[PDB]
Amino acid sequence: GHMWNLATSMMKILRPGRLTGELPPGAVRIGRANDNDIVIPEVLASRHHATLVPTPGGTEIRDNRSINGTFVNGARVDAALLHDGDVVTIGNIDLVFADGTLARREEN
Repeated sequence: GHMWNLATSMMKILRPGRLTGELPPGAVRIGRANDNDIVIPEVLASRHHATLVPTPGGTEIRDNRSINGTFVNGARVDAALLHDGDVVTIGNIDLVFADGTLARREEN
C-alpha cells in the first residue's frame, strides 16, 4: 500500500521465560528432556511425549498416543481426566499420579 509516516520500533519488550525457585509453572510436561519438569529415563519416551494441564473441572493428561501410546489404568487414551492414585503407563514405566505430580512406583 502507501507509505505511512508513523515510526516503528526495532524490537518489542516482553517478559522472558525465566522461572526461579522450587515453584512449578502450573503444568507438567512428560518427556525425556529436563526442561519438562518431570522426565522418564527411557528410550521409549519421546522428548515431548505427553502433557499434564489443569482444567476448571480437574486435570487432563493429553497424549501423543500415535506411535508408542499412553495407558491410564490399563486403558489406552488420547486424553483423559486424572485423579490421585491413577496409574499411567509410559515407556513401559508405571507412573503414579498424585496431586499434579507424577512419580515412578518403587517397592521401598
